[PDB]
This record gives sequence, structure tokens and C-alpha cells, in this order.
Amino acid sequence: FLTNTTYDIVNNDTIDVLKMKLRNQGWPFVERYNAVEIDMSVEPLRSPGQ
Amino acid sequence: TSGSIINHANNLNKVINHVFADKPLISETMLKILTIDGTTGKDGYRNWLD
Repeated sequence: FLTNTTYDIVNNDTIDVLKMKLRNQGWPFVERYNAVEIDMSVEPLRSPGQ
Repeated sequence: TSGSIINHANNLNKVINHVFADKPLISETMLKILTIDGTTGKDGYRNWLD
């Protein structure tokens, strides 16, 4: 959509090649970010805790 | 932890309900600024307090 190429043109392109193409065009969002884990515990009410 | 998140969620709701009860603690001047996007004034102040 952004670089103005057809799907079959970039079929063999690697991830880093696509990221480089998008950044030159000016698109910053080219990465995926990890989530943060939250610790949770249930109270031992008539049952062992989890 | 899940305990800390829940404590913040419940406590903040109690604070936000108390400030807006009867005469609000915040003047209408800020409410206009916080509602410029269409968000309800009560929700706008809560997000800013975060």
C-alpha cells in the first residue's frame, strides 16, 4: 500500500528488506513489541492457592 | 501484580466520584479543555490523574 508495489513483486523479499523499504518511504511502525507479564495469585480460600 | 492494578482501579474510581459530587473540585475551565475531544468530563479528569 505505501511503497506502491504489487504483492507478487515483493513475494521473495525478506523481513529486513521490507523494513528497509518502509523506513525510506517514511513509515516508522515496522516492528512488533513484547508484552509485559503481570503476576497474579488467588487467595487460599477453602482450596490450595494458584 | 494483579493486586496493585485492582487497587488502583477501585481507589481511583472512588476519588473521581467524590470530586465530582456536589460542587466539583475542578472549575469548568479545565473541563472544557479535557472534553475538547468529546470525552466525558468525568472520564477526562480520570485519565489525566493517571
